[PDB]
Amino acid sequence: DTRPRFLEQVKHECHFFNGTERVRFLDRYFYHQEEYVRFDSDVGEYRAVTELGRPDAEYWNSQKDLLEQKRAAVDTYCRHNYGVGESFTVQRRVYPEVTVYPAKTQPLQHHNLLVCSVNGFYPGSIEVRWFRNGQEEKTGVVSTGLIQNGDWTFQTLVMLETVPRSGEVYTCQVEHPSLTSPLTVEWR
Amino acid sequence: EEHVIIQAEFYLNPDQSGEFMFDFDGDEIFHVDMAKKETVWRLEEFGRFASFEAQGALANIAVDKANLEIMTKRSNYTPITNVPPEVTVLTNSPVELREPNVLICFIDKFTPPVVNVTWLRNGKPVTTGVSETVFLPREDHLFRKFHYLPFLPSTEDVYDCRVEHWGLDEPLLKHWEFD
Amino acid sequence: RQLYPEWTEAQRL
Repeated sequence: DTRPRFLEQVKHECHFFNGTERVRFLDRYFYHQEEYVRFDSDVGEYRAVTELGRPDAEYWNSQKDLLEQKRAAVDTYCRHNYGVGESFTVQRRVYPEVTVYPAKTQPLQHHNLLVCSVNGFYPGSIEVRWFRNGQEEKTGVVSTGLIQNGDWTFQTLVMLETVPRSGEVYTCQVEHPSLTSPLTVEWR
Repeated sequence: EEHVIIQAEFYLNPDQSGEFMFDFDGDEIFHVDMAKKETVWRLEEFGRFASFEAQGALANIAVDKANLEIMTKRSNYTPITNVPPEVTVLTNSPVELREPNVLICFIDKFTPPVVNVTWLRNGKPVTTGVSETVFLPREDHLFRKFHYLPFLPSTEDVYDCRVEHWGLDEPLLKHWEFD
Repeated sequence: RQLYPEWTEAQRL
């Protein structure tokens, strides 16, 4: 089935700053991926993105009975939904799970790659740092960044390229909004 | 501290695929199941805390379909440009023997929103326990999607995420095994 | 409470 396909997208966006305080609403319309016209809350009336949207902006601005709804969206749509859902989105807090283990690999020669896996946490804001017998290991540690599991939890692996010498202890420390105090996992 | 809620919707022809959903900071809150015409919250919890009348979504989709008729004609019948997806396979959490886990197949940066994903375990396909999401919007207006698979980690099992999409001239495969 | 969908305006042909 190789018949042409034609895609239509619409995105009703609500941008929040300092909470439900300073808000901005966007009414965006797309043909494939090119947005062609949109209502910018900060602008007041639909503006044409590309020339393919010239007719749509002129047509909608005419109806001031319409322009009144979109101009009230920040309060009627955005701020309203933010309140309904902040209980379980904005305030959502999920404990991270920290596991430290030796890489089931070792691409680096005779150096042992130590992995610190932080799993199932929310929100996305988190901070993972490695420690050796006291002191931080800034160099020789790269991560996967933030990974989304798609089910409202994240994971991130912060690997550490270590040079093995028995008599040392390794500590992975995590600080997250859901934590009362840093989580720490040691590896001997 | 800064957040974003997006009500994204799309319509596809000649497939007549329609989608309506809410996205808060990159995660899905719910989408409306077009065939049954009932709302589906990503997490059961969301359900008893907030509600959405499906019927209001079919309304908008019906319009997106109407506007599509218009735009197609306007763009002088310009079809979309297939964009193949980059497939990455990974696990929900650190993997440990006989300890229930989840294999995730993340399909990214693609469009149009029509893909066919399959899970293979040592050759033959597996379909028990699997689950998936609808297409998630990306800021660049392409799409994402997740497919899950529960399993008991073994030493001899090699799992395969198989993805098909018009942008790929041939089906893709993404291997994953313990080691 | 419940989430309110924002309407998708129809274009003219």
